[PDB]
Amino acid sequence: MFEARLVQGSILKKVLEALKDLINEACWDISSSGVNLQSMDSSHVSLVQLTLRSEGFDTYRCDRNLAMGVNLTSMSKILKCAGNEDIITLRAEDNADTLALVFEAPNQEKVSDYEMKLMIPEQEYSCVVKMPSGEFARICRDLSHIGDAVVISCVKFSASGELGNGNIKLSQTEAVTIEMNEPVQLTFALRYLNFFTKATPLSSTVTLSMSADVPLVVEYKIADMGHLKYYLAPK
Amino acid sequence: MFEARLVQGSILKKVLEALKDLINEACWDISSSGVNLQSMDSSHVSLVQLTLRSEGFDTYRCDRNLAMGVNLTSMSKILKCAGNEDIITLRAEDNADTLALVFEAPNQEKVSDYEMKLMDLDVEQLGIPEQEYSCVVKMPSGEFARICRDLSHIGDAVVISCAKDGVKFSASGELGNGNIKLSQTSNVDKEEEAVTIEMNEPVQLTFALRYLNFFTKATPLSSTVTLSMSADVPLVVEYKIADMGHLKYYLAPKI
Amino acid sequence: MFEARLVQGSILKKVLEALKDLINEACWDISSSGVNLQSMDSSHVSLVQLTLRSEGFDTYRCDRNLAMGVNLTSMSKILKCAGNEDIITLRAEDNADTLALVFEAPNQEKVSDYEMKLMDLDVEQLGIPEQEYSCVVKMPSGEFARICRDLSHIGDAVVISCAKDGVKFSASGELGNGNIKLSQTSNVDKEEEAVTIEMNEPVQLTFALRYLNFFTKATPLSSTVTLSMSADVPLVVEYKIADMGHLKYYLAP
Amino acid sequence: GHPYYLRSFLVVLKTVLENEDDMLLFDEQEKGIVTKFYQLSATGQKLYVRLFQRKLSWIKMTKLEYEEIALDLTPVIEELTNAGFLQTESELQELSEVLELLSAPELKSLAKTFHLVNPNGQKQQLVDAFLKLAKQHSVCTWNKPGIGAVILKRAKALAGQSVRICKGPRAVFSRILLLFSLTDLSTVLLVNLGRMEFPSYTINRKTHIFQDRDDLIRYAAATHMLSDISSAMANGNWEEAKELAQCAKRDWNRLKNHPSLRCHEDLPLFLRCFTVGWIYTRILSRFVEILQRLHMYEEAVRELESLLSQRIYCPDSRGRWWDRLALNLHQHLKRLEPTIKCITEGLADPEVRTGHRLSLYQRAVRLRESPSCKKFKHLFQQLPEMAVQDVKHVTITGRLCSVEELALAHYRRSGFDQGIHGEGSTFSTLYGLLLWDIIFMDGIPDVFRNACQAFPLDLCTDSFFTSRRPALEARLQLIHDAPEESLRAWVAATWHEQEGRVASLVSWDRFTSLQQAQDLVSCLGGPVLSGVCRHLAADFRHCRGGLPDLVVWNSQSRHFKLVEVKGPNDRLSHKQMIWLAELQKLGAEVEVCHVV
DNA sequence: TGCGGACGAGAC
DNA sequence: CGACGCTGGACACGAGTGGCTTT
DNA sequence: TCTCGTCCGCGCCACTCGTGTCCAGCGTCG
Ligand SMILES: [Ca+2]
Repeated sequence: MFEARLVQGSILKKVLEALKDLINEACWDISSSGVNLQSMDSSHVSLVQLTLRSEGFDTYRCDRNLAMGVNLTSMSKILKCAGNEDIITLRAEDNADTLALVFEAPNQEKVSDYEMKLMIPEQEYSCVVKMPSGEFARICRDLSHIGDAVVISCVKFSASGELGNGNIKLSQTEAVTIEMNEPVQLTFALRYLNFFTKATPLSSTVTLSMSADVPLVVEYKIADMGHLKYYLAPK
Repeated sequence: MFEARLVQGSILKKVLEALKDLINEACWDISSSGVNLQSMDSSHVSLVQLTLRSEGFDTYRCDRNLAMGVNLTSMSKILKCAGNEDIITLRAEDNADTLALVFEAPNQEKVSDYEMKLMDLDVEQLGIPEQEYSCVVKMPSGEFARICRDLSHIGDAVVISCAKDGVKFSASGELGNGNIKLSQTSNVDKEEEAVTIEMNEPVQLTFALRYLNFFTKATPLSSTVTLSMSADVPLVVEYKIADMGHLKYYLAPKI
Repeated sequence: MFEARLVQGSILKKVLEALKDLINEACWDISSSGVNLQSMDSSHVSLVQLTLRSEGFDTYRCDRNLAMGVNLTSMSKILKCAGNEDIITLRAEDNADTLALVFEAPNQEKVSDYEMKLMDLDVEQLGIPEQEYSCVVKMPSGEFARICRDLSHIGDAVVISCAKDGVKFSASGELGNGNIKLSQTSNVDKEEEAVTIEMNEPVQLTFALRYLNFFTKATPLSSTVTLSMSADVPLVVEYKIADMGHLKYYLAP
Repeated sequence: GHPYYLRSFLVVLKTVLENEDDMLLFDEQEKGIVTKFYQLSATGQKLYVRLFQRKLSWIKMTKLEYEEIALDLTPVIEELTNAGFLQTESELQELSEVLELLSAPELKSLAKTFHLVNPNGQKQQLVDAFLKLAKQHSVCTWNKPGIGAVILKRAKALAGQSVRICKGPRAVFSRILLLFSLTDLSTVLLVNLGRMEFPSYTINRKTHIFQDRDDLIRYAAATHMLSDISSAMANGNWEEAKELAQCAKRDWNRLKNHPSLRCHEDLPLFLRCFTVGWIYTRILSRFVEILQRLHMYEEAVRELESLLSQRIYCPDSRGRWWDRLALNLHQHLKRLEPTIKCITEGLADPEVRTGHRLSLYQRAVRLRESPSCKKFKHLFQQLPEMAVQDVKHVTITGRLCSVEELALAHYRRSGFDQGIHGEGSTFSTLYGLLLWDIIFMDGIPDVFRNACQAFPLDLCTDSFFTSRRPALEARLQLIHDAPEESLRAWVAATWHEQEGRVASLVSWDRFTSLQQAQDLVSCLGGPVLSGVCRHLAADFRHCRGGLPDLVVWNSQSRHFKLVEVKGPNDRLSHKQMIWLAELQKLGAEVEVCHVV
């Protein structure tokens, strides 16, 4: 038996919209701590780590931990059948082959149920930039529109392409701040970087963490109670 | 040779947004009481009955009844020409197969005239003899449309069951299973959000879901939609129109 | 050694994306003083020109002109990042190697920079002198965009039929014929929605509709548009840019 | 003149119509159809033959382009329709055919019109869904017009004009082609048949392969179903092949009691190979192949055992089945004593010869030395010993030319200038050149039926050395002791008298010139040519293949080395081993060139 | 049936 | 005005049919 | 690892069409 009632169903909708194409199949590990997802991306250079505690859920009961392997396409399509304010309930018995999503609007005149078929060392980063997700999303999108690879420098994004080159210099003072502990100049791909930007509504600002030969980390923080981190292998 | 003028012309455009997907072409019966469509879908599973009474149409005069079959997609393309506020009037010649639609601007400064080929085809008759339906449900059109879309996200069939507790849609597919439950609320204010249901017989019956999606294209016509069914009768989905007409979709059982 | 600055960087973006398809691999022949370009369409049937006053911009670098060999698709790709409210500076690197476009936000905390290698440029320099046009009508550009769109939906050739009282767009196609009559606004406001008419003699001539769509794609740049119609000569469609520039299209039937 | 396809069709038709015994089985209506075909314009015949070679299905008039016949072929289509050979789209009253006629975009548009479940999908699934929708949904829906009729009308209107060859005349002409192909449209015969000049002989017919129209129709159905099975094997749909073969076996079992078959068993073997029972036995052999492919080894064994008791149908292949019953009894299934019994019966069987006799024998020793069969001390009981003497092996290193070309270059460096590589065609061609007068001799009945027969029917059958035994023995003894000048004269006379005449044996492109043939004949000598010609005359079917590839020789030294080249991933088949041993016995010098 | 690729088992 | 969701056009494949020698 | 036995796939070329995949224009709702 297991229940998880979340009033802000739009949060779940957008977090599973972010992982729509990053991973094909993944499992929703659940314990007394909460819902954790450590997923190996379809591409072999990236990793996904979503963490949510058990405090924000209105109800939570995990007698036995369940992997909850769900095809993200199917469950994302099911979640698309819920409104922004639709309260979303995740349910799965310890011996249940199907996962239930109960959508109940706050006005309570409507209730629906769906059933779907169930089937990195820690290291402090030398530099980290906390800047709005919109800014980095626009930079990555435009620099992928100009080229295929972008190098980040201590901030500067420089994209190299067959047609030409681009170089953008940022400033610090929705704010942008850098620890400027070390200088870096490291290249990265754009397709996975572009995929890592569908989580713009998922959080306000992203903290891009980089250092000397440490994998790139993007972080989108839920307003509370959880967060999400995408790891990308540097080129 | 008949003339039909209408002020809130977008209403007519909304009608063309609903029939276009369902019926490629239809017979446009003309009468003094009102203009009827009385056509059915190509695949012989669903019927669409459109009635626009002459009372709503200001300056309505028709010499004789006309068939004037119309290519629905072509008429929708012509009606896309106007805006959401232009007044629209249609003129039909005594015998020439050229329907002329002219739209005037809300401020009466932009006038647009167009003509159509107005192809002639057969005019069949579908009785749909009045059967007393049960478990009549009156609900907002938007909720019904989004419920239909959500269920079409899963499978290719739907089942509808009405009981004293409320109405229940359901759809099971290979990907998964789902269902929608709606309960009567009986709003005091009745801001077109009431889901009040009259109960006479606890029936349950099955339909296809693509045709429900094609029926949902009539949602902009009015906020309220009436769904009625019984043990064996076809499902009836009625949208009122500006207190002057109606658009009804009848769907046969899935089995 | 060429420098141009514009606080309202949006207008250049709209100007460039307007021409992103009607001319490809076009030419840039901006003189030493004054900005101007002209190019024949890819179908060799119509012509597009634009003139922006040098003093209209903020600053200028005292030097000679260069080919400024520019390609729109590349430019658009580069300029797509530029915002619709930021300051835009165009800088020219010597030896005709690259052109740099620097976009800075008014907040001056998310500044940027850009540049791109250019391409071999051939000068066509049609330079057709202007001739007097008989019928002229000034009307909102959104109205023209809507008219062009629905006529393209319903027809293939657009008829002007310039007249003193008003205008009458006419066309036909396999789904019948369509006519739209616009009357004189005659309102005290004389806003951009208002249409003005100046006639000497009516002129009737049919024009292609696909390139009409390609040219009306420049609708968001200007609030209004002036159409000049005369017999046996290409139609003139003209857009105003803050009274600081003129974007013209010659449409030969 | 007529094009090549029309030329071949008229030659086939004329040859079949000349066959008085083969003309009688055709019904008066079928003869009327054939004589209606001759009452056509040249463009009409050209278009009909062009459509005949295509598939049997509806074809759009848009996809009918033929610049050689006419720019506008509509009058020709109308003439054919009036004649009765082509049925236009007015007769397209079947939904399953009109749906298949429509292209994929058109079918997708039709599915979108009818609100199908998957408008964007495969064509086959679209046709299946359309059939399913046509089966119901319109019987009671608020007149009672079938929705299938509406779908058919819409599809017919969408597809436009479309023609298809009629069933009747197509079947009649297919049976005419089959009657022609009894004595041997195939592509090799579709083109050049009008220009190929067949050899000369006297047509002599005494017996009827088929007795009546029903027998010929049954044989045509059997061979058409065999062709369907063969196409299933070629395309890899082995389950469809298994189902078709099961249906064929049930048909054969139903037909085994037909008294007409009691006449077919009295036909000579070379003529008995053109009966319904022979085709059904061949179908059963293909069924055995299917079972072996799909791993019902026990059922394949049972089928082979049933076949091996039918000494009347396909006795020449009795070796192929005995060998596979041994392999399907020892390797795939681990029976050992029944395998030994099968080996003994196969070796004692007179119809097992050359490679398929060696293979069994090899299996025999593989069971006479293996420890698993030590208790079975009978395989040594009689086991008629056959031994093939080993031949010399020479290794070659090298690596863009073919392997055989590399070996030819090697032997060119070793003092053997002249060298050719045609495998069997070098010895088969030489045998044909030497014995053209006896292979195509007169006096043998029921072996020359048509005029377009490239070889007597006795070939690929032991009876070739039974009917013509005196002349063959006289010639093979005369060649044995004959001077090189006489052999040169014989080969030159045969080449000059019959130049360009097609034959199943002689390949005129094997020798670049007559001088090369003369030199090869002189170098091979008398005994070698006599031996190879005798081994090809006796049981030609089992001695046709497995011959050495290259014949390399030097003119001055008169030294030759029949070389069998095996690539790095090749092996000596049993037929090749038998042929190499036989050539070793004849005094010819033979060795195996292994190229790495 | 006749060719060429490949893999699988007994003996190293 | 813009980012998201939806949808049709363009595109490298592999499969199937057809023509192969009026020269 | 080496050797022998056994199985699997083969008309030929070009022309068009089915097919799953990918990219750019379009209506919209906060
Ligand atoms: Ca060989």
